[PDB]
Amino acid sequence: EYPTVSEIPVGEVRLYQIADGVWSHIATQSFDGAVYPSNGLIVRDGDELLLIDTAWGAKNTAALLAEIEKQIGLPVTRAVSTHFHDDRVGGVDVLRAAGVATYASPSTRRLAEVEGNEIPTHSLEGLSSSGDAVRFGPVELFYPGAAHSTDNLVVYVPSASVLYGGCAIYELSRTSAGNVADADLAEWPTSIERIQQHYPEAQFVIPGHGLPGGLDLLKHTTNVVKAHTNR
Ligand SMILES: O=C(Cc1ccsc1)N[C@@H](c1ccccc1O)P(=O)(O)O
Ligand SMILES: [Zn+2]
Ligand SMILES: [Zn+2]
Ligand SMILES: [Zn+2]
Repeated sequence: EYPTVSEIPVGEVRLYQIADGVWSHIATQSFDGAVYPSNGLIVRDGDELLLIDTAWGAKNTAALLAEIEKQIGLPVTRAVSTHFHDDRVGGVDVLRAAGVATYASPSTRRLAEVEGNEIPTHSLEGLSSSGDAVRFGPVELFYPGAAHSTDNLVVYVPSASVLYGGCAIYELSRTSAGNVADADLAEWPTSIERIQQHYPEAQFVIPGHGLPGGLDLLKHTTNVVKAHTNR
């Protein structure tokens, strides 16, 4: 049901309806001779859409916008990037050129600039301290603390009980740590516990890569991170 790498030729984007007015977007990138899927989120707000994360690159993000227009037909008016790496901000320039207002926390914007990555236009206030939450249209944005990266945000859709964890939450099939070059391994389990504490009612949990599940993805991610810590 949920699409995988083999259903998505590189350059294409699939959409998957999770609930009324909530979709994930799924795209792929080739890297070091392997192919990786990547998820973002789309949330309806009246007659407009809020986009969470690019589709990992200019080409994929252009295709994302075309697929949204084909299948949903509502304008993407705002986008939020959940951390500074290329799989979340690569494509921001395409969004900006298409008239989408792009957003990230000020920490994300600064780290993106340092990395030479694309930089969302607007700065999201009120997310600088672990445990901070703000409403942004139809979602709540939450800063759980440092995890996969120091700036990583998660997104909750209260109407649908959908929790999008981005790259701070691993799919179940991933049992080894990913790229953790910018991670806070020491704080990551604590940050995951803040997510559990704030969204214990979540029914659908979307990882940054791979298959959705339930809140079981949180403790799974903690297990993987702790195993890596003790490597
Ligand atoms: O977006 C990036 C820029 C990046 C950083 C170091 S190499 C490439 N990497 C993502 C990624 C996904 C699939 C496999 C490897 C990856 O590192 P990420 O670690 O954010 O989830
Ligand atoms: Zn990352
Ligand atoms: Zn603006
Ligand atoms: Zn990622």
